[PDB]
Amino acid sequence: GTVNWSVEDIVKGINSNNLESQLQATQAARKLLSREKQPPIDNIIRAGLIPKFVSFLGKTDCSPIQFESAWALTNIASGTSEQTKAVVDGGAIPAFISLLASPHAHISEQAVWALGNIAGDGSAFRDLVIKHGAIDPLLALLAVPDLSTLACGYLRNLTWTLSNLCRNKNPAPPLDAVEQILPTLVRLLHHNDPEVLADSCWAISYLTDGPNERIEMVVKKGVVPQLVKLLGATELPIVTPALRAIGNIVTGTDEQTQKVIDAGALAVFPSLLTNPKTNIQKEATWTMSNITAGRQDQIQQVVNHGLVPFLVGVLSKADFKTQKEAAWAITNYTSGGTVEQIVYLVHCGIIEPLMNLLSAKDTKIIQVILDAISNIFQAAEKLGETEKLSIMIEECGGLDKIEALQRHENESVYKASLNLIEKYF
Amino acid sequence: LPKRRRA
Amino acid sequence: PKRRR
Repeated sequence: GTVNWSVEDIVKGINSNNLESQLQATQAARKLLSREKQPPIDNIIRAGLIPKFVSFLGKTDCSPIQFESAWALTNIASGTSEQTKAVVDGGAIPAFISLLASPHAHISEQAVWALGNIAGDGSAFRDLVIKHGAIDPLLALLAVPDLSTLACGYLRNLTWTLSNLCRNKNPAPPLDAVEQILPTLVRLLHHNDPEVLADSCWAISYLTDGPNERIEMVVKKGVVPQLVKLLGATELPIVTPALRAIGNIVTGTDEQTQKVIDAGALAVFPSLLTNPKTNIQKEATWTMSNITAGRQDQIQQVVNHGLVPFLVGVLSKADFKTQKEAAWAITNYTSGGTVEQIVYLVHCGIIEPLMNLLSAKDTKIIQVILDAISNIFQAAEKLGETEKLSIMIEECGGLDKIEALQRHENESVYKASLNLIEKYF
Repeated sequence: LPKRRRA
Repeated sequence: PKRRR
């Protein structure tokens, strides 16, 4: 009946003076916009249909046309920024917010979805949706004693839309909006649906991606233990944002990092640092690098959890981007660590894989490794065991690499190399 | 993730 | 020496 209409026919129906003809044409547009391949979004926009769709959102008397026009506009808004803008420019934002209070669940859900796409476009539209007052009615839909009574698809859509209100920076979302949303986010983070958990973690990862004050707003809510639990989930779509959030948190103060350690996070890293998904190993190693940039007692916990051999492992064999994070973890470790801690690193076999990476065609990692070697020598001086270290470096082919780096096409590289040779070799 | 089309 | 994103 409404399958594969031309845009011309859709226009004719929508321009008819007949609400039922309008409904059928709107449904025809929804089906076009919902097809698997290449929905004709620009053709619909060019036909001038958005303002009509927007006016149909207000037809309380005809719930089906509210639904079809909400779905059509959702799909237009799912496109490029320019396509999303066309929807906003038609006055869709307050019209969708009004539909949040609809007695028809499928309609309120579609309005949730549409606002998710609008907010998802970026900071400006996110903040505009917030200024039109979306947060109160969105949160009201979740004000039930038990989230399990809500339809699953419905809850997933709400969680996703709330995550887009938390998303993006320059600027970050308004502080008052974040405070308003957080208690519901905390509740969603404890829900048992894998998709809700994933999107809740994404939201938290967005909120902790910023300065220490933003991190603190989240940590103060007491979510770190739950994040660490999710860090151990079997589902990769949960582990990914949980790990990102944890990694963000440890970029904060030492006290914020300590909450992550206190919550048991380090016990998960044997698995994360050997995870078959390269992006998990990379993010886990980056996270370690920010833990080893912490206090000596925090470095000590890394030691106690047996994580130094795992860092040696990643340095020895991993995707290059991961090996680079490992190099950072080592340099941070060697900068902040005690002599005994630094010695331990050598006993775990750090020297040979460090030296092997000096043959890398990346100027930054070389500088990073050179700094580590310097820091390790410094601890060796305090023990009068410089020569023993020099031999280790010589035996594994390290001296050949450092000596060659004196003739390197970079000032900082050459200087650090020549200094090492003309002081220990 | 940031935008979703309803199929 | 923390490094953000």
